[PDB]
Amino acid sequence: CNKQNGVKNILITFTDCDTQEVIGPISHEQPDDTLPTYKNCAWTNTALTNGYVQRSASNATMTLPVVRDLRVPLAFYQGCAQVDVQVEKFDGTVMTLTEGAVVEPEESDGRSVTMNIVASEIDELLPPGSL
Amino acid sequence: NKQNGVKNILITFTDCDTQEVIGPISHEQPDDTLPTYKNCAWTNTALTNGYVQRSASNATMTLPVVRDLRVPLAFYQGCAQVDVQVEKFDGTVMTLTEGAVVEPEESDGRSVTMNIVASEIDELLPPGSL
Amino acid sequence: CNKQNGVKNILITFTDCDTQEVIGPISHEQPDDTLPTYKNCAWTNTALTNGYVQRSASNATMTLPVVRDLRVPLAFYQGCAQVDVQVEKFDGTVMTLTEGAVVEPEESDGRSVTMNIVASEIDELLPPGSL
Amino acid sequence: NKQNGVKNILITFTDCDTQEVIGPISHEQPDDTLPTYKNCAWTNTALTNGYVQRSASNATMTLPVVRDLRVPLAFYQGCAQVDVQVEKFDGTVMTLTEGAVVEPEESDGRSVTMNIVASEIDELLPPGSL
Amino acid sequence: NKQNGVKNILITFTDCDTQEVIGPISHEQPDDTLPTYKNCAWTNTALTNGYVQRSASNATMTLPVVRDLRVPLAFYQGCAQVDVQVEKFDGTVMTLTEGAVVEPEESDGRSVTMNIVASEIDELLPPGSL
Amino acid sequence: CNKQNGVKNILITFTDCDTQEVIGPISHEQPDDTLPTYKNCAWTNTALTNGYVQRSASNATMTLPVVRDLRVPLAFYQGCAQVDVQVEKFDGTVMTLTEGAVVEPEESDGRSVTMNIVASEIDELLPPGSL
Amino acid sequence: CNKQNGVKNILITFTDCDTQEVIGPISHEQPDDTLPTYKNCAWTNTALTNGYVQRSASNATMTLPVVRDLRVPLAFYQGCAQVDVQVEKFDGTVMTLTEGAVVEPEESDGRSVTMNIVASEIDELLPPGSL
Amino acid sequence: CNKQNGVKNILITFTDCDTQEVIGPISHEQPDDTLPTYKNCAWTNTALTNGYVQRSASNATMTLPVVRDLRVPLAFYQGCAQVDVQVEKFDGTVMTLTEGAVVEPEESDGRSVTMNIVASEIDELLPPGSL
Amino acid sequence: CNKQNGVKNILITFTDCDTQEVIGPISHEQPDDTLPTYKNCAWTNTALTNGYVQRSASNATMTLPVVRDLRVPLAFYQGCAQVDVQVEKFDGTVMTLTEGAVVEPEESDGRSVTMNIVASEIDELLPPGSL
Amino acid sequence: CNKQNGVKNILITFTDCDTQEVIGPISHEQPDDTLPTYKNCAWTNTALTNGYVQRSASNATMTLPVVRDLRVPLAFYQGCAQVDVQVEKFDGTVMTLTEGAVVEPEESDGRSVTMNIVASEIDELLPPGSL
Amino acid sequence: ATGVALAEFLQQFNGLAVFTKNTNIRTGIIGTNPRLMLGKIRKWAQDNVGTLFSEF
Repeated sequence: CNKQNGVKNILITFTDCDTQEVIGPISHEQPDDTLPTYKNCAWTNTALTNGYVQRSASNATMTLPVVRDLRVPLAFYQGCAQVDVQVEKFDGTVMTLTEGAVVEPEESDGRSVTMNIVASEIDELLPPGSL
Repeated sequence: NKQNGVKNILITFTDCDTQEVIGPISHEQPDDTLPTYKNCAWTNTALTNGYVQRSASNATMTLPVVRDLRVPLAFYQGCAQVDVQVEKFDGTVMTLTEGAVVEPEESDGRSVTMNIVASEIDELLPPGSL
Repeated sequence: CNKQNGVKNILITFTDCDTQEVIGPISHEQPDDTLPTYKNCAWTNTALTNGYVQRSASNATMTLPVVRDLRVPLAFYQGCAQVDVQVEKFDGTVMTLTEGAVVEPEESDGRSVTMNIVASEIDELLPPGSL
Repeated sequence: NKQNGVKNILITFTDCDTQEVIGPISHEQPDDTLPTYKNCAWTNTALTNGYVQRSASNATMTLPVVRDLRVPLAFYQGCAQVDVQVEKFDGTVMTLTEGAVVEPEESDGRSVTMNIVASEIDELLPPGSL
Repeated sequence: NKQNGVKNILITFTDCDTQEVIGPISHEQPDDTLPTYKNCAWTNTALTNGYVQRSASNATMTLPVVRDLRVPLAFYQGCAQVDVQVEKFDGTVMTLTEGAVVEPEESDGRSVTMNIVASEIDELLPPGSL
Repeated sequence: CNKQNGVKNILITFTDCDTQEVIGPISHEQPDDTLPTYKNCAWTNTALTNGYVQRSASNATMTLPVVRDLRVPLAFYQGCAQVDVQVEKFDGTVMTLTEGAVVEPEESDGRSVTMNIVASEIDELLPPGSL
Repeated sequence: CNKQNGVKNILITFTDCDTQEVIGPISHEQPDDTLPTYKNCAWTNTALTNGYVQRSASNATMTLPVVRDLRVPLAFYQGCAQVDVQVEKFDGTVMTLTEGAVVEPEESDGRSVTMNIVASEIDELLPPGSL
Repeated sequence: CNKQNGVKNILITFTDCDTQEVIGPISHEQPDDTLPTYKNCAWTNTALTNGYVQRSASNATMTLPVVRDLRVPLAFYQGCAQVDVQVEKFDGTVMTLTEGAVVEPEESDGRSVTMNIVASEIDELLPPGSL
Repeated sequence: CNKQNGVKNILITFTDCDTQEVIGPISHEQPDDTLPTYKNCAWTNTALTNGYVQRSASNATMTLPVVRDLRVPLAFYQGCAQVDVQVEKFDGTVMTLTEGAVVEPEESDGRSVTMNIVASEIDELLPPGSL
Repeated sequence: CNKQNGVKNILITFTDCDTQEVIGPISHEQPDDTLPTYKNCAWTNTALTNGYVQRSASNATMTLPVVRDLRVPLAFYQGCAQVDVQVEKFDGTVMTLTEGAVVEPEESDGRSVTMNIVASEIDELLPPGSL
Repeated sequence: ATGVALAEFLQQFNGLAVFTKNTNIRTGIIGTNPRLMLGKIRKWAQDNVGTLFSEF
């Protein structure tokens, strides 16, 4: 229920942007205790003087550490595919991301892959009762 | 009162693409770190032999809070203005208006550390001054 | 069984670019519990503004910490030779690399060496059942 | 006496806009670190073969003190001049007048760390010298 | 609104050969550099004893945008007249009509920098003026 | 409260060139950490042979970066109007300038404008204690 | 994914000016992350007084940094032969250039050559959906 | 202690060319770590072909970065007054200059002024032990 | 490994024009990682309007940074001698230059020199497999 | 070692052009890590069309940064006296220059001076083993 | 004549997408919002000084 910070379901859909197929959506598993970290505001601000702010256009990023699936090639998790990730938290919040793109893949040991997903915007669900 | 900490935190959200005003809603500390202030709106700089170059700057305020589940997370990361008001246990009250978040960081959806910039921060200075 | 993260075999073949002499493939041993790391996607993306990415060509790197063999010169592990690595994991996954080159040699004590291997591409075997 | 620590810390404030003088008010350390000093007003630089280039510089002072609730926080962050005097347990007295905080840092409202720059810093050198 | 930045960019293309009009299509900012303006249609020049020579000149606009894949790249490099309309976050609106691209640069096919020239550029001056 | 470098008040009065409407004196603020820069002596010298110098008539210039007021058109900050600027520094110095003209209008982003002000003479108030 | 910026195919056809020998179209590869830069407008404009602009004839240029092919002489990349470049981007854009000429050859180290190509006009493909 | 490179005293005497008022010698200070730079040889050479050189007359220039005195007008530092500079270094060297004149005034911020003094000749005191 | 960019051998032959004495061909060593740079095409093009190109005769140049030989006078590297330089790369390509001259000799410190060698033509060897 | 780059001795002899007083030779020391830099070839070359070169007379120059001696006036280091400079490197090379002249003096801070000496010819000692 | 000319100029907004007070224009749409319409109308009025309107 509420007052339980965590992740319940993670679903990813892979579309190879060379030969145009689709795989998924496949449920995944968390590799460790770290939770996905999010940024929904597509504008990045900067500190000018006298309380002024320079709004510069940027992305809606997403850091998603997951355990890779042995039925999916590792290259799909490191930028050679388009990802449609979709995550639900324990309190009912759902983050929906479509046409993602891994930007800065790092070395992976073959089991745990830390994504850096970048999309134009990220959707939020706001469990019932808002404003 | 010989106690250091925050008692009440109030944030008012003002949208920029729609101009909807939300608040002032209360919030809670996410961890043991306290909200941190900087009131003097001028940043000095060391020069040669005691001289100092006073350059215009901002009055900043770092504020970690637990986001309210009734508000979108984007409002906590610079897509809106904030009207923050913090009151400590010793009577001090800091008031901030027309503030914006400068450097949003990748948050997990529960705890957001605002880096709020503003022209001026007003201190209430519990009774007995100067 | 199945759920077992670790390497089972590591075969390295050394070829001298001067004399075209082939040594290997010699099985090797890990020095500690740090597993070898991979990067299969040959393209490195970059975060542009508002969902755009900058796909540029890059390498398929490989970090492989192994225990030196006493029958092979130390220079063969530090860029003075061409290495063909082939690592098999406990779950059946096989990483195949060929005509790699040690790009950044780091000073080693003479028993444990770490190799930053750069190759055109890396083949993954994906134990039975895929896509 | 062989006891390293501070005994008295006096700070006099002078606003940079109203020219109102406050102090000298005694103060207390927030934690176990001590103020750090730099009396020499010239900074040397390494040259080739044992030579040094003497360039004019400042006398600095790092002063962590507890904020006084009767004084605005902005006075501790560079909006006012400071006249600091610190007496150690062994008789040493450091006198600094007409200072200026150069690099204000974010503070929680109780403990502040001053980076004070002045033309010179005096030392009283308990009896028996040179 | 204390937020410096652009909110909408509208461009209308008029091909100089076929006299076909396309737009006004909204556009997208490529990076953190904001559009840059110059409204005064006269260029001054320093003279002696404080005198200044006023020479007639043109109103310019440096507008970096992301090209639209439904519009040929030649339209952004001087093959069409442009009717640009930019609205800032604080309510200011810059209106430009019958523009022209003067010094096209070698563009990579995604982001183009438009050096636009017009007789005069309008300003909307959000409410409250003079 | 000497020993500090910076400006305290910036007063600018705009006089239109064609309508002759006087606006001000309005206070302004710095856009960044760069201080306004002055040049009082209205004669520019030059180097000749053996220590001789030729005095040529010139202007008392003043470079002044300010944040534009939202109640004043941007064209007023780029040479379409006269300016009567007056700046007070933290150490008591006041620069008084009348009948100034902006010579080189540099393109501005709509918030911060850098002025290159040229006038016949700039007067220094020279805080008490002189010669 | 129509959100990726980069090149996919680069075809170059060399034609000898004297012997009329045709070689190509040979695919090529980028040396680094710098994309080819384009100019499809055959007219170079010039700023004049009061919004007027002078139209002067110019060329459709193209800067193309590529890695040379070891089967083609280096002199072919530096103005001794014709080039018919055809670049395909990731989003479907195709720029076709024929009868180009390398105008300003630059000192190249035998692997990476930056070609400044000048032609009468360049044709763009505009992936489906136009105007 | 010797073996120290730096300036010890700077004395400047002002003589306005309009009212013939003499002020000084007032001591000054460095604004930063840069040292005054000198050129004593009053003749300037210029390379000719095969060892020959053309000898022509020039000045004995001097660059003097100082902090202006708040009791002296800023215009006195920018060519409206004659200067009689006299700088003593830590190693005992004294460079005396008389009847100088700033030639290339540069806009200053009201604290630090860089003065390009030009004089007929510069005297050097050459601490004891000569030739 | 065939995928290797570098220089294998550098041979330079000096021919003094005054006495017609030939020294070499001595082998040389690079001072740093900057490879020799070539320009083979003997014609230089210039951009004209609307696709036209003005073709004019020019030179075939080469930039060669090497380490001087302690048995050879430094003047031989700065244009007092005729050079016969021949460079072999790791990929098999050979650059042969004969009857060259150093045009613009920059001053050198006595260990590393950079030659701007000019010649009528430069020969390419193109390891087996051409056109 | 025989593998070392650096200077070992630098002697400069000053001759006054007015009173014919000779001073030196006096050893000098480097002010930084920059070595004296040489140009020995007395002729300069100019690139022409198709391999041709135009030979014209030039000078044998040298750049020499040294720490001035406190017993020698600074004017002697800036072109008001003859210089007979002589530098010996660690590997045995000795460059001799006589009857030199300083062409373009620069503003020195009073400790370190950078000479640009132009002379008819520079002699090289060329340690044993030549041609 | 001024009414007819203004009807001429305003005809371009027929069928055009309009984004009201609620939000702004996204990328790729050919819409507009009241502030841009007001600015364009002001530009059109300013460009006709001397033939239809007074100075101002």
